[PDB]
Amino acid sequence: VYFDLEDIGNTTGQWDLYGSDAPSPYSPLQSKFFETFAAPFTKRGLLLKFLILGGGSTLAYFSTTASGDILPIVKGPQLPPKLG
Amino acid sequence: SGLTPCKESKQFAKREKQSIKKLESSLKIYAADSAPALAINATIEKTKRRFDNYAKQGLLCGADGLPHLIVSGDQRHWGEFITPGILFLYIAGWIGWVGRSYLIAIRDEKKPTQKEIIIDVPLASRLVFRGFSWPIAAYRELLNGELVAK
Amino acid sequence: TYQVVQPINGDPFIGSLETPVTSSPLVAWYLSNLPGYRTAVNPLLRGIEVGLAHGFFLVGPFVKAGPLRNTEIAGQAGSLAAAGLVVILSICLTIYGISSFNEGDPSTAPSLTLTGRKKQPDQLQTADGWAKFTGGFFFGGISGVIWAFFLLYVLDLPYY
Amino acid sequence: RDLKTYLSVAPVASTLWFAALAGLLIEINRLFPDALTFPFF
Amino acid sequence: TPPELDPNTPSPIFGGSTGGLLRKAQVEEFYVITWESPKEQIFEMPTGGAAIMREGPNLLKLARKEQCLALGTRLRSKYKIKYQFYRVFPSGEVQYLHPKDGVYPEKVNPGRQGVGVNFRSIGKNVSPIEVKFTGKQPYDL
Amino acid sequence: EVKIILDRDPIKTSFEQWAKPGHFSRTIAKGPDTTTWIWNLHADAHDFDSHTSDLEEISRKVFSAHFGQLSIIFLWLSGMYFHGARFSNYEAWLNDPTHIRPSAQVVWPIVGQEILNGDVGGGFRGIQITSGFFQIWRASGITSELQLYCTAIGALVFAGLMLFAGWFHYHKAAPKLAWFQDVESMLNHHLAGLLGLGSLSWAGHQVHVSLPINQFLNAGVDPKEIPLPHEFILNRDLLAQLYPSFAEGATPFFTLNWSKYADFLTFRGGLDPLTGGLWLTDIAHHHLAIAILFLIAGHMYRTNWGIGHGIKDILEAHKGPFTGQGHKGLYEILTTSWHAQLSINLAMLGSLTIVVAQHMYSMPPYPYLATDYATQLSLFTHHMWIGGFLIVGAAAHAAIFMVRDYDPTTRYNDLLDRVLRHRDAIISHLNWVCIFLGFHSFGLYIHNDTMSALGRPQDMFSDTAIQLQPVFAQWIQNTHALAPGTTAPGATASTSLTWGGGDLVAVGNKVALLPIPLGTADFLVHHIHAFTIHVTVLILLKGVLFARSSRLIPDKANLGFRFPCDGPGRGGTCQVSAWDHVFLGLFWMYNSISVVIFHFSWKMQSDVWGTINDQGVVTHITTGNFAQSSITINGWLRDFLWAQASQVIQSYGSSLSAYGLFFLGAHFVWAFSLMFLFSGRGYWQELIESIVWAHNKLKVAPATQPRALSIVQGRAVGVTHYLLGGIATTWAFFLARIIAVG
Amino acid sequence: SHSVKIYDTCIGCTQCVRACPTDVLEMIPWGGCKAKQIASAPRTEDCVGCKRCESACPTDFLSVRVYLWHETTRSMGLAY
Ligand code: CLA
Ligand code: CLA
Ligand code: CLA
Repeated sequence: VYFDLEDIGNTTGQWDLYGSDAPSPYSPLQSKFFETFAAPFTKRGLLLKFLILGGGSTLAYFSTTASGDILPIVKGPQLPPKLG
Repeated sequence: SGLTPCKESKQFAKREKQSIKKLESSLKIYAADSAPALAINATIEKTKRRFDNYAKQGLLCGADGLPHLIVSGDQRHWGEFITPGILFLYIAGWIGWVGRSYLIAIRDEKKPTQKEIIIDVPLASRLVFRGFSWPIAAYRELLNGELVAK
Repeated sequence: TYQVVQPINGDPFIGSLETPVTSSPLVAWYLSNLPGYRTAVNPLLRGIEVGLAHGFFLVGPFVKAGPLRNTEIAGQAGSLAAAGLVVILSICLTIYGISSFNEGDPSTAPSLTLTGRKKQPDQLQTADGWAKFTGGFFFGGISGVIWAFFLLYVLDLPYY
Repeated sequence: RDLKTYLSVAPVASTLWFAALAGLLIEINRLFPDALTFPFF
Repeated sequence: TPPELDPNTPSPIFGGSTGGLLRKAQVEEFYVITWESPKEQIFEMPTGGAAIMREGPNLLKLARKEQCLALGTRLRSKYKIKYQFYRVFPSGEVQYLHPKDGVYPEKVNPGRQGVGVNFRSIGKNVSPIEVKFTGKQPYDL
Repeated sequence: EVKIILDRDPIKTSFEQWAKPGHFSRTIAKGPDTTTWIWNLHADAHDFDSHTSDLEEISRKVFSAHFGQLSIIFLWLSGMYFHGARFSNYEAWLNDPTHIRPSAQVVWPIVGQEILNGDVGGGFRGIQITSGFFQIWRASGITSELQLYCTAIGALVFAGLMLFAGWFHYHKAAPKLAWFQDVESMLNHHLAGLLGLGSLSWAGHQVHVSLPINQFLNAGVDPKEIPLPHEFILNRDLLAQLYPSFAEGATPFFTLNWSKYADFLTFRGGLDPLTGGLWLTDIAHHHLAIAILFLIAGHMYRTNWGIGHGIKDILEAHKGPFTGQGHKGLYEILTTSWHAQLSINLAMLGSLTIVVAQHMYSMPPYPYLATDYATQLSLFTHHMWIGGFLIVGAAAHAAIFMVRDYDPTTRYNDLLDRVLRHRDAIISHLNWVCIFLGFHSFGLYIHNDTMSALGRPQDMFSDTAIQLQPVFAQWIQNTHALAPGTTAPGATASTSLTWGGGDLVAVGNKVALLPIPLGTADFLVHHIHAFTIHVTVLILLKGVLFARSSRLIPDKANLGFRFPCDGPGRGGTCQVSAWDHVFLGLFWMYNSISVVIFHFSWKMQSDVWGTINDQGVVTHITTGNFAQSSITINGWLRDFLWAQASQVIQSYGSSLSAYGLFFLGAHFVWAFSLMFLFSGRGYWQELIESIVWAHNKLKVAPATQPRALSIVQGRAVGVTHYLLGGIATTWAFFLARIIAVG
Repeated sequence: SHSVKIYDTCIGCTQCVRACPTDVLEMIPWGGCKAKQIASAPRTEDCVGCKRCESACPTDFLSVRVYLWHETTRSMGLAY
């Protein structure tokens, strides 16, 4: 509604609309369990490496397989034109 | 000229034969005294006349059974290309020469564009027959053929 | 004389407009309570919730529409794919953060409240917080997949 | 009406010209059909 | 001469539009155009649809400037009005843009000094090769 | 106020202005300096509000123009009836409609064209027509060539009257602006007078000429033996032996107690098992309801007797919390702007033509129309294009209104407002829906193609794998089946045979109609329709809403409705104009309609049309391959295009070789359009510079300086040939296919 | 931003200044023509490059030219 140079932020609608600002609704201890067990993945960089190397090799690992399609299998191959 | 004259081509004869049988087949449904029948019999007579002329005018034929044209300049086939062509260049030259006679007549005048969208038919009719002797454009070429400014 | 449709926050020269789907008390309450908007909570904390919900949910589509089941015994293995997608996603988030925010920098969210209550500094949106959020998103994502899968083993649900 | 003559000789001059040409060409063909060559020399 | 300054002046009556300011205004720049109206009148908004001018001084904030001139130009003709527009920035500094030199740009003013004028007019510029490798450009000369 | 007839005396009539090209415009009446002048002359010829600013003059121009249009339509109808009299086998077709091909154009024997006069039956040589006129004429009880000849004269006379009226109402007695604006009047008349009396009138010819004569034709009596229509009016005995209700006069109507008239009027519904067309007894009855309905409807609006409605009153009283004072001021806008009216009318008339096509195929109205697949495929496709074009035209004039007539200070609306005040919300959402529809319709196909090619048929979206059964349309379909007797007790048979279930109708050895199946194949194509339609809507609505202003161009309205751009600045602003949105929308309408008529052609041949013998065995034209092969793009390329295009590419030497010529001919002009669409006038103008040099050299350079086409015209030329080429190709392809196979 | 130049070929008609949508040009005193004025591009930072100026010049060859250069937010005509 307003317009003051004093407060441009407010002038140009920089409002944290749907922001809560409320205290944490999460039960403690639960938070602390998650705060100590998910801590290694919060460092960045290292998470990036853990996901690349980890995701890469984990993917490689499923290299091994059976009922994917590794079986041309006992089927008499055609010739099938002038031949070859 | 690896071809054989049409007069003595079997394939050329097979085409005339096959074509006439196709038109005659249609002849059956219409009975005799009839409009379509007369129309089809007229196409048949027009068909025979066509093939007859091609053979008559010594046109070679290809293994396909269709005439082919010689444009090399060979004297036996000027009818095939050269004779009609000269005829063309005469007319083309005529049209162009008359068209250029009009623009020059129009150029030094009032609003020149006015007579380019609305034709001066008296002037055009005056200039149309000048194309008859358009190859005396050559004698304009000895002097005022084309502009010197460019 | 009463119109329902009004300019945003009373300012007609700013982008948005106010409609029942934007500024309803139900919509406001619901959106203010999502984990994302709890500005005052640990980013890491907020994330895990998003991961858990999202993870859990992703198992369904992969398993049911997957090449492996569709009458093919592979079954619940799909869930494993879902566990793969939360890895891809985590990667993206980590990237978004790294690129966006710098270490030294401060938050970029908006400090003014809708009502002008300058009183509020906020969020993750900092290199430190975002890393926490993604890091928590992952943990939650994997755990979400696992528990859905865990339910799959026990079975009983009508769809699968 | 001078003016009517003026409507004419516009692009109606093209159609009157080409219609005459088309007619002439058609009659020639009706008279001399299927000509692939000039055989008079 | 010094430019006018502002600002606490009211803004026109409008209902809200989607063409309004965005994040760019918050973090890059935004513009303000101001004018004096003799009557309370209705005008077409560049961003939106229709707004009501308020009699007396009027203030409007628009993004992009061109929007400012488009509206302002409309203000000059249509109705007779005198307008001015400034560039806001986000810190709070403001910058007077138009007119900027007393008078409008169409009208020649003595205060003004030329910028970017080449006295060797024509397309007498040199071939690109001539400046090749010289940071220069042919027109810049 | 009181409504009356208002006119003015003579306002000039001379050939003087014929002699002056571009007289209507002050800019262009000075003559040409460049060749651009010529194109502008034809492009601004019908832009009346661009000629003058007086609303009275513009209104008088468009009024006589409509007379000119009607004159042509009457002259056009005069020819079709004439050709059905001199150059047709209608009398032959009238005896054996199920075997003889309808033809109404003979070709002169010059240059070899006589081959196009093929075996159409009845001992007649000509071109098979797909207009459908034979089935109209038989339905009207038209027996001889004399009657078609009389109608030819009648239409020609009317054509003269229409043409005379236009001159009379522009040059002699020109209606005043107040006269045109009496909309409460006009709607009353067009509702009651044109539509009510019009439908009433035709209900009469049917129950005196059509119904009596058609019964004779169906009994099997020779058409030449059947008494003339006027023998039914004079001697009521003839019209009493059949339809005995005529024994009484106005009773029972006058004494009410309706009716013993159930004899020649009924709610039977379905299809005549002998003619394959809708029961004439139902159609006559249908026009009876339509007459009265429109006669009733023609008394809503108040005129000169205080009873009725002020449209201005109705609108203003329709305002809600969500919309403001909206609807207020719409009456003044719609009575002041021609473009505003034309946009609504095009949108609605265009939409009507589309429902006509879908209604005439599924409920065959004329006798022996259903089993003439050549006509039905043509009629459906024809109306789809006509409707399709008119809708795009609505967008153009909606945009023109925004640019030219829109004024908030004078004629505010509030409803039109607000829309402009959140135009980004509408376009951004319509943007999203299209992307969702694209993926969820077309993406399913690409999925199907890839799975099939990888040899995974069970991983496809099909009836035999992952099914997408369109259950909502199926449930409805079933509901119309159980409609007669249950829901509508008065209805004896179903509304359409596509809802029949276990009912089939055949005429000759060919199938007229049967219940049309719906499966996953039908699901996919309909979302493709839903997809293509939205994108067309997106392009056109974006053009209208952002016609005046934009974050990119604050003052776009000043640049006009039809301008090339605003330069390469701001990254480039080509095709920002509303005109260019219509131009872009044209291609997408083409895209949408083309897949619609392909949806029709394949579905009918595959699941509906075909041969039936007297054992019940039905053999469809393409043999029911729609369900398993239309669900794949390769399937459309192979089993539809490649397979069915064989007739048109094997038509040389046949009577259908003209279609073979138009097939290639249309491919040509289509590709030709791409030269204009992929290039710019900058190149062409420079090329013309070198060519102009050569003419100057030989002193043959024209005063009218040659110029390359304008940026806009280059687009106009391009989309015109793209449309002509593409549409004409399918035309030649369709007709050759359906005439040879059908 | 874009580059815009003027040339002594200018006749002081002033049309471009009237044509510009972003107030880039203006007129300044000069003595090379009867109008005694010449265009100037003192604010090329606000130019968009639509060339409405060029489209309005009557000199045989444009006396005002716009050479599209490095792109900025201002030149890209972005309201966001
Ligand atoms: C017969 C005598 C006659 C004469 C001398 C005039 C003379 C005039 N008329 Mg009138 N007019 C007439 C009959 C006549 N008109 C009739 C019968 C109608 C009813 C349709 C009209 C309706 C009419 C309107 C609405 C207007 C005029 C106007 C004018 C003036 C403009 C001159 C002009 O360029 O016209 C045009 C010359 C032409 C040759 C146009 C031909 C258009 C025809 C109908 C095309 C037919 C369609 C065609 C078959 C499409 C197929 C194309 C395809 C084959 C390629 C001029 C004084 C205009 C005016 O007042 O100036 C501002 C004006 O607005 N006339
Ligand atoms: C009720 C129908 C209707 C009416 C009365 C109008 C009327 C008008 N239109 Mg609209 N329009 C319509 C439908 C209609 N239109 C539809 C359905 C579309 C979608 C395509 C459009 C799209 C459209 C655009 C984009 C524009 C108009 C414009 C105009 C105005 C001037 C047009 C002009 O001068 O004619 C001139 C006529 C020609 C130049 C004829 C050109 C020939 C066409 C392009 C090809 C025809 C080929 C033919 C079908 C088959 C090929 C035969 C060939 C081989 C000989 C005029 C008010 C213009 C305007 O600015 O409004 C003020 C404008 O730019 N219209
Ligand atoms: C065949 C060529 C073609 C294609 C594929 C498109 C596609 C599209 N058009 Mg364009 N259009 C075309 C020709 C084409 N058009 C031509 C010739 C013109 C000139 C008139 C236009 C004019 C035009 C306009 C004016 C508009 C469009 C719009 C659109 C979009 C509609 C929304 C949508 O469906 O989202 C879905 C996208 C698709 C269906 C594309 C296929 C996606 C594949 C099948 C799946 C993805 C593949 C894979 C998973 C990706 C990863 C691969 C990896 C290796 C990179 C869509 C992207 C509208 C728009 O912008 O959208 C709102 C818009 O307004 N078109």
